[PDB]
Amino acid sequence: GLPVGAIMNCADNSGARNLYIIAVKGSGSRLNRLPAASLGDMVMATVKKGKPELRKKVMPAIVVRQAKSWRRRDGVFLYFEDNAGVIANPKGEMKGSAITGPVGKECADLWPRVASNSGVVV
Amino acid sequence: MATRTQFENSNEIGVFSKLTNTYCLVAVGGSENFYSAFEAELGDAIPIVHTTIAGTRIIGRMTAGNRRGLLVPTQTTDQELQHLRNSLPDSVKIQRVEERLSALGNVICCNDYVALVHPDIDRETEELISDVLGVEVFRQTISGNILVGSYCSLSNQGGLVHPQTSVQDQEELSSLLQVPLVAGTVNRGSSVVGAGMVVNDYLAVTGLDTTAPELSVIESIFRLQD
Amino acid sequence: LPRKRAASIRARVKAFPKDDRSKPVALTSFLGYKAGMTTIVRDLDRPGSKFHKREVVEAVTVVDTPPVVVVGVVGYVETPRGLRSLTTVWAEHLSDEVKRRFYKNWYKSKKKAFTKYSAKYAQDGAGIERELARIKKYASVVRVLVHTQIRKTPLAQKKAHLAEIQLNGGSISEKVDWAREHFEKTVAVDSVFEQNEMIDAIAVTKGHRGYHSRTSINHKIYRVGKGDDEANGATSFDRTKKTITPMGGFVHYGEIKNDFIMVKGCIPGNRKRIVTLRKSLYTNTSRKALEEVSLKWIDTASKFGKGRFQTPAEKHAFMGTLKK
Amino acid sequence: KRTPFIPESVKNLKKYDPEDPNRRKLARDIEAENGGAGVFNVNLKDKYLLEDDEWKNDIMPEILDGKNVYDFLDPEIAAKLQALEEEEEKLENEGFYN
Amino acid sequence: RIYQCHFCSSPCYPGHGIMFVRNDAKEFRFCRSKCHKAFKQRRNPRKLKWTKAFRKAAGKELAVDSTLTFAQRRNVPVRYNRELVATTLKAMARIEEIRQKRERAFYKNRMRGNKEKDFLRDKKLVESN
RNA sequence: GCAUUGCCGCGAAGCUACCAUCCGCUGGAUUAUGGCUGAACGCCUCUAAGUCAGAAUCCAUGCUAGAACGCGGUGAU
Ligand SMILES: [Zn+2]
Repeated sequence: GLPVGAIMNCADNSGARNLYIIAVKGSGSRLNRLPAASLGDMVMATVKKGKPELRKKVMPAIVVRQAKSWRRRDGVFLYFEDNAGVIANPKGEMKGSAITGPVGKECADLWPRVASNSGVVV
Repeated sequence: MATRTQFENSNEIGVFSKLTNTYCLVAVGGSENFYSAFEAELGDAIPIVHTTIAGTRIIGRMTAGNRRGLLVPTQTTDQELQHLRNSLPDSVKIQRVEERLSALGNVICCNDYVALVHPDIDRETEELISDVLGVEVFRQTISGNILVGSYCSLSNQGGLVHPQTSVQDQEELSSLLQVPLVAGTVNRGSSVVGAGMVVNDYLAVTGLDTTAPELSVIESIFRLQD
Repeated sequence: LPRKRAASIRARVKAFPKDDRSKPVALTSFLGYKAGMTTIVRDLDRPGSKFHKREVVEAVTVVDTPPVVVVGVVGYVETPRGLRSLTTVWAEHLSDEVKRRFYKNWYKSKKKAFTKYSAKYAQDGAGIERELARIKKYASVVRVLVHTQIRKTPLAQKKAHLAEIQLNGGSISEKVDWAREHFEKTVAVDSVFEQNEMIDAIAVTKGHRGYHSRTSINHKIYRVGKGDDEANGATSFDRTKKTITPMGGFVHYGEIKNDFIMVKGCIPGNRKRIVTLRKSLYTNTSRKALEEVSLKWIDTASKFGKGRFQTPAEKHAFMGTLKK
Repeated sequence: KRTPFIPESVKNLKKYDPEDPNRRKLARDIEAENGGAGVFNVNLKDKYLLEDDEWKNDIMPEILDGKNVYDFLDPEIAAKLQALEEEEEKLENEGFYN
Repeated sequence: RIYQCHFCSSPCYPGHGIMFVRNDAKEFRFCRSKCHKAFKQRRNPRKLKWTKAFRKAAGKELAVDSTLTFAQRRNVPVRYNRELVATTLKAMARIEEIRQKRERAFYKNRMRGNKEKDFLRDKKLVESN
């Protein structure tokens, strides 16, 4: 639900306020299309506001809230209240200890450490 | 007795498994290698149950329970819930929890007597823990970390905490526990000790990357050798 | 390929599956009429997939299945120039659907189609039985002549469709004797097709580009539904007593009071269209072929609008009484 | 007072031997018989305990008449239904229905 | 599993309706986009006459019945009893019959009083002249 | 008299879309080329025996079309 150049929230307790995605890792290559992030996607994202130590530096981040209605495998169309991501290493191990807000079920199934720091699943 | 185990090329253990004294919950995903590993460990003594929780391989973070009870969140489907009820005997209690958050293995850590919880949990689940599990409930953070299960592993043997836990905090919390505590690493530097390994009163199961000093820590504080 | 239009709207079957003469004498394809599409809840049994033992929702296509009846046979002998029918054999009593099919002006014809052929059973059958023994003797491969019960269908065309089916059972003599007993009698797909069968679909697609013969293969049959069942829309999970007919019925089609085949996926062609359901040209073993599916719930709501009920008894139960 | 709880069936279980001609079968042991890793299929209905093993093969229904079966199934439905039927006998012989 | 519509109270099914999840993890299922867009505009179903918030708030149908004591989500699961299953099936069919009978007979109370007030009001159109 | 579908609420039908879904990773023989073991020549070598991969080459299979001056079977006249 988020293309390149999308401001999303920061649901961990690291100190960033918003995460500005500048690249999507693992996206296709088609002319004039945009690499689109979604739930359970690790993308390069830059911090716009917050601590300046987290600003001016891109970090990998996994998206936990999407707010665009997707088709889950069981029959339901559903979407979160907002767009939100949590910054982490490329190894998927979290930076934040507790992730606030609801985390997607596919995203927590994808990453064991995000689910280890997930408080609220869906 | 401490056994290194791997699930689908991942060192995390408490994410996909739920271990009590009287049963074990395992995922259905991938292969039966991880299930046969527990069969080599647990065998015919305690029932080991394949399950999903709202269609997940992740079940140890989703579930929080003791030998006497098991708490499941709201999203647990009644096909899964009836399979758990037909699976587990009458001595284990099962009940869905109508609450905001779903992940229980992050939020409730316990043993057969004492449970530490999320200090901002609702009061109804704080009721239901001491009702079903029959345990003592305490609102507490382990070193200011509000997720108490992934950062603190419990049994009736002892307890293990993440290394950022202060020794003042360890004594402050072990007075509530009446079982000892050690700041411990697991899976080569991963501070997440509750999802990195599971423990009950005779067994501690961790990942392959849990080093021999970490295994000595677990083998000391949970007394894996008799 | 150059995109020229289809020859006939009933698409041709250019190849049939392989003859096994160790199996009993049985058909290899069928002709039905697609009603429409709906959504099916079932559980996936796929180890190696993360969606194992998980509820999946799946789009299906349902083809109305009237029982098909055999009225003739055709034996082809091998020539060095190719396959050639030495003769065709008809039965005696043929419907006005089929006699209509030969005619262009049935409404004003004197309907003189197979009159003197009926004199060929006025005799003992000597010419006809000579021809049957000839097709026993010659004609290495056997095709049967079949047509549908189109009057049992909401199609406005009273003219049924005739087709050949290669008969891949054993014993050409037993084949033509099998067809001899099966003259003017019926065959349902329950003796031909079954649950979990990977089938191919041969159909002319939707013209507007379009109106082309297409063969879409590897589609698992999900339900061989019987016409007498009032629990067509039911499952062991879905204990409602309801049919496969949607709420308000199939859109622009009508209903299915007949048998039906609910098959996975999509299919070329539109509704109201004649479609050939052929069994697979080989034994697929892909584990997408071997899957014994188990349904859970059947959508039977309205596609004439945003539906909100499954049975009208459910509709009255929720809405209560009305002013009317 | 608190104790570590290890059941006697845990201690009474023999230790699993990884190189043994006569040993307990694991999941890989039954798995390798019919196919291998991915193609093996897990059976859940056989394992769980019930009062009848034939009830292992039996099927929990989900939806009856547009209502969930799970919301209605209950310990002792019969006494509630009999008291309900007595209430309906009362609303009958009052003459409330006409 | 059947859920209700948040805006209609209508039974929600797989493939039917849109779910919205707020930051406090509360799921709200809507049977259609009329319900969903009605929720988007922050509207009250007590204002819209057709949805069951108004109809159960209004008194068109009865809203509490002794038949309703049977339908409830139970968080403690029960072990499988095959012999209770057909009894629950008979219970669901019978109780739905009784519920429709009580609802129709409850509507039967409504139409008799208009006879009385039409009598009392057509006396006013006669007795003044 | 008008607003290039005057606007808006809520919606059809059709067209269309990895934006939604389904189905299709067809098999052999081959050229150039890259090799194996291996002598002929006690070193050495893709070749002499044999053999592995590999072109849009050739064949099979399937699909699409059907000689509009290709054909057959069958009906009534
Ligand atoms: Zn609604």
